[PDB]
Amino acid sequence: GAYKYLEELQRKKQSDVLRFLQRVRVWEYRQKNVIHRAARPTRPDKARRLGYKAKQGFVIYRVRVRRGNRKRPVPKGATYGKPTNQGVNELKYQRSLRATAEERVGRRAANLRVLNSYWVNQDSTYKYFEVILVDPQHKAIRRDARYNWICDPVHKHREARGLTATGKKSRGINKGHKFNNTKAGRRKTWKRQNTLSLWRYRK
Amino acid sequence: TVKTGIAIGLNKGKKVTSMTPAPKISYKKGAASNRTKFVRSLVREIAGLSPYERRLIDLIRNSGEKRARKVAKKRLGSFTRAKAKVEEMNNIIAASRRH
Amino acid sequence: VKELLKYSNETKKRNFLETVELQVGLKNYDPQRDKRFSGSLKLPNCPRPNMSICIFGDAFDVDRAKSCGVDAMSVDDLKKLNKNKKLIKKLSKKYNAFIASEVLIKQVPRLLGPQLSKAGKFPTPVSHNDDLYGKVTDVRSTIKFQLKKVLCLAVAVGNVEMEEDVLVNQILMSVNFFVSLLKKNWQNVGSLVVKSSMGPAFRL
Amino acid sequence: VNVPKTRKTYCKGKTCRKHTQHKVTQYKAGKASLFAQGKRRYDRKQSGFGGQTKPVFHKKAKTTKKVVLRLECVKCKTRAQLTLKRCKHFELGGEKKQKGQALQF
RNA sequence: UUGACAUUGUGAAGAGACAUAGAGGGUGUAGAAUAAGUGGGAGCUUCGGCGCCAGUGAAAUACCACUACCUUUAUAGUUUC
Repeated sequence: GAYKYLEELQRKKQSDVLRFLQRVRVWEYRQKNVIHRAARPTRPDKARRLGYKAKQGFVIYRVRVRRGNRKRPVPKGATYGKPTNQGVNELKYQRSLRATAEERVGRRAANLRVLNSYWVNQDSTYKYFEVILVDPQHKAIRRDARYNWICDPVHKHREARGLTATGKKSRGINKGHKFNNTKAGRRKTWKRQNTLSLWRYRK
Repeated sequence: TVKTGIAIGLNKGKKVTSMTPAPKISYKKGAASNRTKFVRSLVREIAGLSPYERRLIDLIRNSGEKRARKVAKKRLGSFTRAKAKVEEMNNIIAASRRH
Repeated sequence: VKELLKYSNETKKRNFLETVELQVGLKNYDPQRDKRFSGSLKLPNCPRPNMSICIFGDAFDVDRAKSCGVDAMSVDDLKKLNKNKKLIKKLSKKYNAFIASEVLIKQVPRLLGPQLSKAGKFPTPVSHNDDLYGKVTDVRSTIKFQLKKVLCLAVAVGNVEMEEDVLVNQILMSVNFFVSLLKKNWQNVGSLVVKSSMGPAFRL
Repeated sequence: VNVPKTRKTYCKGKTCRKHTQHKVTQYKAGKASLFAQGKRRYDRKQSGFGGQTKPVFHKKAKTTKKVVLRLECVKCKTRAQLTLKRCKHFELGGEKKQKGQALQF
C-alpha cells in the first residue's frame, strides 16, 4: 500500500524535497486563474480520505483566496459609534479562508456540490486550496448508495451553511464543556434560554 | 484500589465486588504497528531534516540539552513536546554519526 | 551488552606482550563542575584483589600497634619520625588511626603529593586493624574525580580469568551511580573507554 | 520630625507576648508586580478597542503621605506595622534636639 | 512612516565550531630531564636503549590511553557580518 507513504511524506513539509515542490507549485498555481479546474488531485491520499473515489463525477477545483485580516468598510475609517467599535485594521472575519474557497467554488460550479476541502499551498499573498466537489445529478452518483446522500436537496450548498469540514469547526460545533455557547447551534441555544416559557398553570 | 467503605479518607467509596472487564480495543489507538514503524523510518531517512531540527542538532553538540529544551519549547508548543523532540535528536545524532 | 567486547573478560589476554601483572583500567565519563564536594566521593570494597604490592606505614599507638604482627605489611611507631619527613619514599599507601591526630601535621610536605598520605577522601585513618587488613592487602580501586571530566580507576588484572572478574565490574557500576549527586547528567553510563595498560581500548 | 531607630514595644510572636526591642524602618510601596488578579484583568480589559476603560486619577490635593513604620523584633524577628500622622520632613535618624544651647544666631 | 518575521532562493569574501587525523606546541623550584593532569605499573624489545629502584618535587618516566591545551581544514554542512 502506498497512500501511507504519501501520507507520511506530506506530513514532512519543510524538508528539502517538499519545499522544492511547494515552491514550483506555488509558482505554477499563481500563474493560473483564481479558481480553476484541477485535472487530477495533487494529493491523492488527502483527497482520498475526504471522500474522493476516482470515477466519473468527482471533480477537484483549485482555488486562491486572498490572505489576511478583513479591513472593514465604512469609508475613511469612521464607524460612527462608540470607541468600543472604532476599529478597522485589526478585525479578523470569523469564517476561515478554507471556508471562503469552498463558498466561492460553490457559487461558480452551482450544479455541483462541495464535499470537503484541503490545503495545498501558501505564500504571503494567497492561500491555495483544493475543493473536492461532487456532481449530484450524474447517474454514477445517483446510484451507488455510499454517495447518493448528496443528491437529496437538503445538501444544496453545504459550503454556505457551514456544513462542510471547516464549517463545523467555524461554527464551534463539537461536544464538550468548552462549547456551551455553540453546541447545538449558537442561535438556537441562545433563543432557547432567552425565551420566557410560560405554562397554563403558571408554576 | 479497594474502597475503604466509609464516606471519606484515603480511598473514598463503597466496598463493591469488582469485575475489571475485557479491554476496549482503543486505549490502544496510538501504538505504532510494524507497518507504521517501517514507513516512518523510511520517510525519515528520505526526507531529511527540517531546518529547526538542523539547528537543534547544532545546539545539542554545541550548547547542550538545557538550551535545546529552551529552543524546542519556543519552536514548538508544549514543553512535553520539547522533551521528546530533543530525545529524537539525541537518537538521530547518537545512532548515526558515531558509527 | 558488555558480553560482546571483553570489558573485564577473557578476550583481551594475548594482546599485551608483557608477561607481568598488567591491570585493567576503566574510565567513567560524566560532565561535572569544578567544585570539590560534588561527584562520586567514595572508595568501596573491591571483592577480588587488584594484585598490587603495597606496604603500610602503620604509625599507631598503645591500643592498636599489636594487631600488625599477624596480618599486615610493616610495623611502625610514632617514635620513628625522622625518616618519613626527609628521605624515605618506600611505600604505596599508609594506614593510620584516630588515637594520634597530632602527628599528621608533620608528614604533609612529602607524602600528600604522590598519594602516600590521607587528606579527606580515602579510608586511610581507620581504627580497626584486625578486620580491615583483609581488605587492603587485596588491593582496592582508585575513585578520584579530576578537574573537568574523567574518572580513571582500576578493576582487576587482565590475566585473571572471567570467573573471579564477573561480579567486580558490576559492583563498581553501582558506586559511581548511586552515591551520585544531582550535579550529574542523564545516562551516567555515557562513555566507558576501557584499556588495561598495553593493548587497544575496548568500549561499550 | 524624628524617631529613634529602636523602640522597645509590645511584640506578639506566640513566644514573646511582651515588650522587646524593635528596629524601625520606613515603609516602601513595593514592586508593583504583574500576575496579581487585578492587573491580569485590567490588562485583559485594556486589550483591543475601546481605549482607556478603568478611570485614571487627576485631582490629587494631599501634599503628604501618612508615614508607616516597620517594627521588627530582635528575638523572634517578627514584624509589626505602625503609623504616624501626616508630616512633610520625615527622618528616622538621630541628632536629638539639644537642651537649648548657644544657638549661634 | 519605521522595525521584526513570512513571501525568500543561488554563488563569491571575513570569524565563531562542530562530523572527520594528526603533525606538533604548552620552560615557576627540585628532580638524567619541557612530568598541561590522571590510571596501570616492574618490565619490554633479537639486541641496543630506557625503565623498576635511587633521588627529587605539589606532581616519577620505559610501555599503552582519556580529558585537555594553542596551532594545522587537506576532506562535510551550518551560522552574524
